[PDB]
Amino acid sequence: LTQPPSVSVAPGQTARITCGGTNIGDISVHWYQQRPGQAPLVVVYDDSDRPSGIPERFSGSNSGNTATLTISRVEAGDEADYYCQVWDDSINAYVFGTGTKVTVLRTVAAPSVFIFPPSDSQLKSGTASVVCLLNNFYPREAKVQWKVDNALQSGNSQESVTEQDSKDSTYSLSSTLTLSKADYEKHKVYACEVTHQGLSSPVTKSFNRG
Amino acid sequence: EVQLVETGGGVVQPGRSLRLSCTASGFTFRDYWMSWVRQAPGKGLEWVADINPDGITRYYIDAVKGRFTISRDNAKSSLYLQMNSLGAEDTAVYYCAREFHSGLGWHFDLWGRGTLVTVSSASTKGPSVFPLAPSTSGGTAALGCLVKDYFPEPVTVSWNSGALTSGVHTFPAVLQSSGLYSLSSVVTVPSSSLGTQTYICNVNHKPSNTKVDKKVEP
Ligand SMILES: C[N+](C)(C)CCCC[C@H](N)C(=O)O
Repeated sequence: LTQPPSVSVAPGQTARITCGGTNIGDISVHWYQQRPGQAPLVVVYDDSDRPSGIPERFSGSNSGNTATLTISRVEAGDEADYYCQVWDDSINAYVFGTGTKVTVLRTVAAPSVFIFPPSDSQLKSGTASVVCLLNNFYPREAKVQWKVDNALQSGNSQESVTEQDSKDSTYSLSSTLTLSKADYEKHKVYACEVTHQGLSSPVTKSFNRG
Repeated sequence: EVQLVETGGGVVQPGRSLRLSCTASGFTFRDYWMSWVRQAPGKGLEWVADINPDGITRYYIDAVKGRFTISRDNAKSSLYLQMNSLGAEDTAVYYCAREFHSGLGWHFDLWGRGTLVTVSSASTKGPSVFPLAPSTSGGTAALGCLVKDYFPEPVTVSWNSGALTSGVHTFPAVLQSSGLYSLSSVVTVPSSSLGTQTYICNVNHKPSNTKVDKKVEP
């Protein structure tokens, strides 16, 4: 069962999520919403019926080779993963679609950038993690470069990004530079340089050791 | 309260066995077909197996045939999944799910919260917790905790025992080349609060029974 990896929609507008299969219109299709860390929850079943408790703006259709989950009047809280599902009686197995992430569209928002030197307690353990935080931005795409005494770093940082916020539709992102304490104390200036659509030019956050 | 509760998840060495249990409450368990459904980290839902009310009929996906055995005890309102010869492809959150026979088909109308099964030779290890100290623009400051070098997933972080939730971002963990996990949790707060308000991150790593409270100050 083939679904688009991603669908984007503005608040109050209508999202349509497809579920493809050869003659899928001949069998019943059911739809689940899954929020991060949570179990899936059926939102449409038997092609177009709604479980009690589900808002009327969730509806479904199924015909030919395509089933469709429609979410009308989209809200920020509709950001989630959505899966279609059938029972395949030719192999006697439940089959899920590959899932669709719904992204809510909003205006561009520049990140608020913060840099964190390593703690003394970590340095005592012999390692230094330097953390750069990009807070509450949109869209998700951003570039973070690390510079140590103006020398560009590569291969020694990792990034993590939040799921889109269920209320304000922004993202946050961390980049963590990891050095040995021995290497860390050899340098003075630690800097995070951030590029994003909401910024006129790259923003740099830095500290001098001590 | 209508509920499914899965237990038995944890770390299992490759090639070894593990039995999952699912306890139902709030409904007539013997009236329902029951399934196990799994989800590998970051990937899609995959149905695994199911069993009818009197346990005469069981179905499995090809990938787990023979290796996995689904069973049930209606007296104990319980579902079980025996998993033998486990591989890395079996690493997943495993959900118990109830099957509903609708007018035109079959779907899942009740799920548990799931239990994580990590197939690895790696040892369980609690995290080290480090402050991300504040030191600020426009009236807002950021602070946080770095939760470093643990295995396996998951870790939970709260702030001020759950009293602080606004402006909290707890990032998805990253797997380091060392094979250990690390994550950070941050929060933005009024910068004027830094002198007076105490901020403590509460880190729980249940697999290692590690509980850490770290005060984060300027
Ligand atoms: C419940 N499960 C999804 C496993 C199968 C569905 C029932 C099969 C069908 N009623 C028949 O008698 O052929």
